[PDB]
Amino acid sequence: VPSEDRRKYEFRKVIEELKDYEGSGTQLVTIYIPPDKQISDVVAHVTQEHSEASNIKSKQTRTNVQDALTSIKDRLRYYDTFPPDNGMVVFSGAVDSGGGRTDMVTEVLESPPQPIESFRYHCDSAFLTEPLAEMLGDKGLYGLIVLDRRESNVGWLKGKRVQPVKSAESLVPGKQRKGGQSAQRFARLRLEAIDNFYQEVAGMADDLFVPKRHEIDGILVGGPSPTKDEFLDGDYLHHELQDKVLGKFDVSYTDESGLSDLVDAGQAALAEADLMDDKSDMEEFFEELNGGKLATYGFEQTRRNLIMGSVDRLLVSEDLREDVVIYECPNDHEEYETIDRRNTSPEHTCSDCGEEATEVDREDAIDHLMSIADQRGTETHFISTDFEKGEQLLTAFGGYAGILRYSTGV
Ligand SMILES: [Zn+2]
Repeated sequence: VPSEDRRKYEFRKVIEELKDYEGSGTQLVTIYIPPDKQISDVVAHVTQEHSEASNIKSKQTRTNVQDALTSIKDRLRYYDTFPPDNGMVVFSGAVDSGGGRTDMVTEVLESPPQPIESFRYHCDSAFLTEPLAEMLGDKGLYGLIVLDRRESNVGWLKGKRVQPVKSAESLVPGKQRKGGQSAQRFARLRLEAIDNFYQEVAGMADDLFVPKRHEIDGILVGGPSPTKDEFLDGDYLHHELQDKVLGKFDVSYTDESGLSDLVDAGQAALAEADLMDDKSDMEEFFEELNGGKLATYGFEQTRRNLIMGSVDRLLVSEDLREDVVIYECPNDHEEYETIDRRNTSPEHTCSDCGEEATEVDREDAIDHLMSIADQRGTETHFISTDFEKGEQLLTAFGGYAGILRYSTGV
């Protein structure tokens, strides 16, 4: 299971490929399989559909549908009892190529950034990738703390889903009678329990957040009134977690559903936290550009530095949509051209000789560069286009850049 940013990029790419496909009728099959849905169960479901497909009126459709389902069965023989992490999505169907000819497409997308929730069987004129294109929305692990005077909830924001894990109660004497010329406050007793309260909440945050150590990207704290302020301002929460707190937010509901409200109210603070590694990468890149050394950009120059193993970090735009087309000249120079994915490979005149170059391969430009980076153990970061320098990586520098450790040549 590769990096999450890398998984997001792979999925968007394949999704675009799958949507380019179309059958002559209703014969493209899509199956979403949650990680807890057993394989023999879905294998059993397709057998049912394969048998039911005998009822299909037109022969051509019947043959195509049954071939697609048969191909699914065959593919699932290479999987164990359960689909991999986060589930699995299967696509299968006889697609329309040219001249009335068909081609069997069978593909499986394993382990989305966000786990598959529900099992779904779909048969259509197009592959069902829309529900998959929505679980590519968020990234990051964030701790959540909501507390009141009565209760407290601690949990996770894993991407876009909220997960309550720990909970607590007041531990102070109860509410009851107001006024009556009486005030049986337990002055010192209450403040001890309140200190003990907030300390156990820190404990909860310690039992939970220290596991995913640096893995968490921030912590949200919610609560109404000075209750949250009192909790945050007074050093109860332990400084080690006070560090990664993104901010305090006004949330007046403190049950398990308050965690979702916290995520809602802190949406702006979250989107900025998401950009932490990106903004630090690009700030470092621009300082090296202005510094005149240790920086590279553009597909050609980035590729060259990658080969030399001189690249500290490969920086590629996550919104990149280019293919690299690989060429061979009769005199043995491997040229390269980048174009948009949906564009036919361009005619290439080969500088160094002027002869017409011959296309011998084509692949995703990032996949191409990233394989080299992996050989040299170079970290590859996918830069969001949301912020200014991240957008400029794409629009000003072509979407390809690299921070060097040793600058040389050129
Ligand atoms: Zn040439």
